[PDB]
Amino acid sequence: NEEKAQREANKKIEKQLQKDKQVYRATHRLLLLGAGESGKNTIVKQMRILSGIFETKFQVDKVNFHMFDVGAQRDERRKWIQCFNDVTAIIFVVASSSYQTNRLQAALKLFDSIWNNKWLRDTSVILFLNKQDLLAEKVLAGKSKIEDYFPEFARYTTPEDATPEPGEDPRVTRAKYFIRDEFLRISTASGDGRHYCYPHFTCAVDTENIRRVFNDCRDIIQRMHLRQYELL
Amino acid sequence: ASIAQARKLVEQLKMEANIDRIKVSKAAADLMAYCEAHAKEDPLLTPVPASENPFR
Amino acid sequence: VMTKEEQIFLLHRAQAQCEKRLKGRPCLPEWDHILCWPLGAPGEVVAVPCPDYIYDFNHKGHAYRRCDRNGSWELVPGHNRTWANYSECVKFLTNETREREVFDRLGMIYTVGYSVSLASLTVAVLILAYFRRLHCTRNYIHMHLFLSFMLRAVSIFVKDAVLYSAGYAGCRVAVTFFLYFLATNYYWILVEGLYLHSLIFMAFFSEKKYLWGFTVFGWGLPAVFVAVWVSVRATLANTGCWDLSSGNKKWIIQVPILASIVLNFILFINIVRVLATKLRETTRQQYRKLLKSTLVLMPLFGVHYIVFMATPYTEVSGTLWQVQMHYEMLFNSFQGFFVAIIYCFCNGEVQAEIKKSWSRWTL
Amino acid sequence: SVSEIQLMHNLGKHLNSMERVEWLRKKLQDVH
Amino acid sequence: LDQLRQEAEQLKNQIRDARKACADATLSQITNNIDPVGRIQMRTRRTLRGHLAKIYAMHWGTDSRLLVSASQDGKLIIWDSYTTNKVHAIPLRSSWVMTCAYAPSGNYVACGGLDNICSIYNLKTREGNVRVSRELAGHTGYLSCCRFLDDNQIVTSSGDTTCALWDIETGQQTTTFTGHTGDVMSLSLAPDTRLFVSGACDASAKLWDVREGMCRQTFTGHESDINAICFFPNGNAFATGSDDATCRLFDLRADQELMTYSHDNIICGITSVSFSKSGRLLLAGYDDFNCNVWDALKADRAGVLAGHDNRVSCLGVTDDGMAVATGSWDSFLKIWN
Amino acid sequence: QVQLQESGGGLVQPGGSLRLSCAASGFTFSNYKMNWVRQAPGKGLEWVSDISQSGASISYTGSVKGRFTISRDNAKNTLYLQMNSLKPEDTAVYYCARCPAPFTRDCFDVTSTTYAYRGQGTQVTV
Repeated sequence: NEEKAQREANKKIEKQLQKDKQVYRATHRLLLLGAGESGKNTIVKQMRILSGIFETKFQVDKVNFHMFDVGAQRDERRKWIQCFNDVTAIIFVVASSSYQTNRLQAALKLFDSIWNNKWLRDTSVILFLNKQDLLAEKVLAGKSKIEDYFPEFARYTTPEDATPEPGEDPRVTRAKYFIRDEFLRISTASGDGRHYCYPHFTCAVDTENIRRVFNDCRDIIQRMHLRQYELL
Repeated sequence: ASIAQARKLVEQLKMEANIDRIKVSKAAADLMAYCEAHAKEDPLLTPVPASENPFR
Repeated sequence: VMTKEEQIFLLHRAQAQCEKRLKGRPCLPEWDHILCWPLGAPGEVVAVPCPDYIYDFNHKGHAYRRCDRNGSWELVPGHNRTWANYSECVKFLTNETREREVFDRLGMIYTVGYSVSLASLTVAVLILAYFRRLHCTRNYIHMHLFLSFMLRAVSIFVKDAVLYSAGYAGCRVAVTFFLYFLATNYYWILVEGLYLHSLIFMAFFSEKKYLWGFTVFGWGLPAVFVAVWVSVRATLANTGCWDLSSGNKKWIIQVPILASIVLNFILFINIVRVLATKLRETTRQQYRKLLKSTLVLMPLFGVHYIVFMATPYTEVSGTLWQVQMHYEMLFNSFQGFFVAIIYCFCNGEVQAEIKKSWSRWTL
Repeated sequence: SVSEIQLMHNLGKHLNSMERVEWLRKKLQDVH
Repeated sequence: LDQLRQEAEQLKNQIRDARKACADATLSQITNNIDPVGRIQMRTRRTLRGHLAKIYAMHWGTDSRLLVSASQDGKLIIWDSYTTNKVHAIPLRSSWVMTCAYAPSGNYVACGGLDNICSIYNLKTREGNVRVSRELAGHTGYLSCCRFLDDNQIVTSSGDTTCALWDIETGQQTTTFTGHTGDVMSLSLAPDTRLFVSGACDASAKLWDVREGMCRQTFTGHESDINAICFFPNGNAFATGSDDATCRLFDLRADQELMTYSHDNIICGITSVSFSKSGRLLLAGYDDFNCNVWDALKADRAGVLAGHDNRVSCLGVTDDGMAVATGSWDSFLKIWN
Repeated sequence: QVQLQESGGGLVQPGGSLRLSCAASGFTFSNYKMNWVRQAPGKGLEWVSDISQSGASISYTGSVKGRFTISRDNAKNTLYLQMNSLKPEDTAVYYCARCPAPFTRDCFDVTSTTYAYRGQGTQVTV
C-alpha cells in the first residue's frame, strides 16, 4: 500500500521534472565577469532596461538568456568560477582603456586563467573590449604612451583584416586591435576547437552588445552541434 | 588594519602552543582499536549478503 | 509489356480464327498451332508471311511449306512430321546470355554489399541501444536510420528469395514490403539531413515538438504513397506479381523518393557551406578539414544518389544503364556499411564508451 | 530513377521475355 | 608589528618542534600488526537519474534510506534510495547551489551556494507540501557547506573565509568561527556535535569548539586548497582532500598529520572525502571522474569506484554503512555497495 | 605550511641592479608555476612576472620587459628576480607568489588582496 503511494508521488514528481527539464534546456546561462571599472554594471543596466549573485533574464528572438553577475563574492575566484563550467558563455568584460598601475595586464592574466582552467576549457568566452571610446580619446590626446606599458606595441602594426569605423584615426585602430590581439594570443594558444573566444569592440552603452551575445551563443551552439557530429 | 590581524594570529598561535599533545603512537593505537572494534559493522569493509543488502 | 498468358490467349484467338476460316489437286488447308496455311499449289512451295500475333517472329520474313501433286502435304524424310520451314521467322531468336549475366552480377554485388551492411548495422544498433549515455536525439535518429537500412536490406533479400527462386498475395506483399522499406530508408536518410539542418540553422532546437514529427515523417510518409501505389495497382492493374512495371504508376513511389534525394542533397551542400564558413571564421589545413568533413558526411546524406537520380528507364544493353546499375548497386549496398563505420565504429563517443566498458570488464 | 526499383522492374521484364522465348522455342521444337 | 611577526615565527617553530617531539613512529610502522583489506570491488547498485546539471552535493538521512541531492539546475531532489523513487523535488530560488544538508530528524533539508543564503525547507508540514521554512543570511561569501546540528541549530561554512552557527528558530548567528585565510570549502561535525573541523583554501584545516567559538587547533601539511574534510568515526581524528592530489589523515589529540594518501599517477585534486562505518576505508572523489577507496591505515588504494562520466563532486556514507552515494558533474547519483 | 620568504630588497640608485631571492618551503617547488607581483605605495597589487614549473615558459609585464629576469632553481626550491635598468617607479613591496594548484595552466588569484600562497614581500626602494 505504501509502495503504491510512493510510486504515485514519484510519477507526480517526474512529470513536473520533465516540465522543468524542458524549461532548463530552453534557457541559456551566461556568466558576466569583469572588473569593477570595466563597465560591466553599465552593461547590466543596459540589458535590464532593454545578494551573492545577480540574475538577469532577457529574451532575444524568443530565446531566453539567464545572465549571472557575481557580486558579494571575494576576488579569489578560483573556487566559485567552477560553478560556470556549463554556461553557454562567459562574457569577459575588459576596460581596454585601462592600460593598479596596469589594469589591462590584470585583465589579460584573468583571461589567461579562465582560458586555461580545466573546468572552463569547454566554455566559450565572449570578449567585450568595453572602453573603445575612452581608449580612442586617450590615444588621440597623446597621453596614452602605450609603448612604455607594452613595448611590443611599438613594433606592432595594424592587421590587414581590421575594419576601422568611419572617421576613425589609424592609431585608434592600431591600439584597439593590438589589445584584441594581445587577448587573441592567449585564446589561440591551445584552443583546439573545444572553446572559442569572441572579441568585440564594445562600449558600455552599446545596444548591439545584446545582439553580439546572442549571435555568439548561436555560433557556440552550432559549433557544439557540429562537434557532436565530428564535423568540427 | 593589519596590526589587529597580526595580534589575532599571534594570540591563536599562543593558544595552539599552550595546548597539550598526546603521543602519536597513542592516537594511532586508539584509531586501530576503533577500527578493529567496528570492523564487522562495516558492510563496505566486509560484504553483506544480498538478503541483508538493501540495494540488491 | 506483354505477358506469356496474353500471348497464349492471342495464340488461342488465332487458332479460333483459323478454325472459323476452315469451316493437280491443291493441298487442303490445315492448322499446325503456328500458322494457318491456305490452299497450296500442286507440287509447289507455298509461302505464308510470319504471323503478326507473335512478336519474336520476323514479320518481314515468310515461312514455307511443301505440297505434293495428289493433294497431300509433304512429310519430313524419314519422319511422320509434315515438312515445314520456320527458320525465316526465328532469325531474331538469340540466346543472349550477356543480359542475364549482367543481372546476376548486379544481384551478387548488392547481395554482398547489403549483407555486410546488415551485419555492421545490426552491430551498430546493438551498441547504440545497449549504452545508456549514448542515448541522444542524434543517436535516436541514428538508430532509426540503421533500422531502416537493415529493414531495406532484409526486405530486398526476402523479395529476391520469394520472387526469383505464382502471382498470389505472398509475392505482392513481398514486393510491397520491398518498396515500402526502401522508401523508409531513403526518407530516414532525409530525416538525418533534416535533423542536422535544424540543429544548425534553427538556432535552438525543441526536441519534444519535432522528434515525434521526424519519426512519423520517416516511417509514416513512405507508407502513405506506398499504400497509394498498392491501391492504384489493385484498382487499375492487379495483374500477376507486382514485380512488373505498369505504366507510370511506378512513379507513385519513385517520384517522392527521388524528391527526398534532391532535398537531402541541397541540405548537404548547405551544411558543407556552413562548415566552409565555420573553419573560415576561426589556409590549406581548414580546406583539408572541410574535405574530410564532407567526405564523412556524404554517406549519411546519400550524396551518391544524386549522380544517377534523374536517369530514366534506359535500355538495359547500354553503357549508361550498365554504369548506373553497377555504381548504384555497389554504393547503395555499401552505404549502410559506410554509415555504420563512420557514425558508430569511428565515432569518438562510441569508441570511448567501448574502450571504457572493455577496460572495466577486463579489470 | 530509383535504381533498385528500376533494376527489379528490368529483371522482371527480362525474365518474362525469357519465359516467352523459351515457350516459343518449345512450341517450335514440338511442332518441328 | 615586527615584534608580533617575530613572536609568531617563534611560536610556529615551537609548534613544529612540539609536533616533531610528539611523533616518534609513522602510522605505517604502528600499523604493522593489521592486515591489508585487499581489493574493494563495489558496484553501482543504484543510479538516481533526474538531475539536469552537475550535482554539487548530497546528504544521506539518518534512516540510511532517504537522501537529499543538490544540482546546479536549481533542484534539491529527495530520493528513496531503495526504490530510486523521488520523494521530493524542491525547486531552489538560486540555481547555484553548492551544498545541501538533511536534518537528523528528517523533517528539514538545507541548501545554499553563491547566493550566500542557507535555505531550510520543511519536509513534514501540516499540509504535506514543501515550504521555505527559513532563509539564513549574513555570510558575505558563497555558502560551501552546511550541516544540521538539530532541528534548531545549523553550522555553515562560506567563501567569506568564515564559519557560522545559526539558530534556525530565530534566524540569528549563534556563533561565528573566524581564523581561516581562504574560502572554507567544507565542514564536518564531530560525532558528539561539540566540535567541528573545516578545511579552507589556505591549505589548512581548523578545529572549532562549537560552544566556545574559538579555533582549538590548526592542522597544516597540505600544499593546496582543501576541498573536502570529514571526521573519523571515532571523533578523535579526521581526513582532508586537497588540490595537491593528496588526501591526508590528521588526528586531533596529536595536532599533526598521521597519514598521506597519494600516488604518482594521481595528479588531480580531491573534491569529496567520506569514511566508512568503521573508518578503515577512506572514500575520496577525484577530478579524474573516478573515486578511490583508500586503506585508511595502510595508505594504499584498495578500490576504484569508476563509472561517473564527469567530475565526482560529492560523497556520502550511510549511517549504518550499507551504501555509498556518489554525486558527479554528469547529473547522476550512484549508489554503491 | 606553505612558506615563501623574500629577500635581497634594498636601497638602490636608478639604473642599478638587484637580485631578489625567494626561499620556498612546504611544497614541491617544481610542481607549481611561480610569480612575482609588486605593490607600489598607494596602488593595488600588480602582476610583474611568471615562470612555468620547469622554467621553459616565462612571461613579464611590459614595464619590466628587457629589464628584469625571472628564474627558478627547482633543486634549491628557490626563485630569483634579477633587476637591471632600475627606475623609481619600481620601488615597491615584492611578493613571491605561488599559483594555487599544481600541474595546472591557470594561475588564479595571485594578485588577490588576501591570497594565501604568497610571501610577506621585500622592500625595493629606487
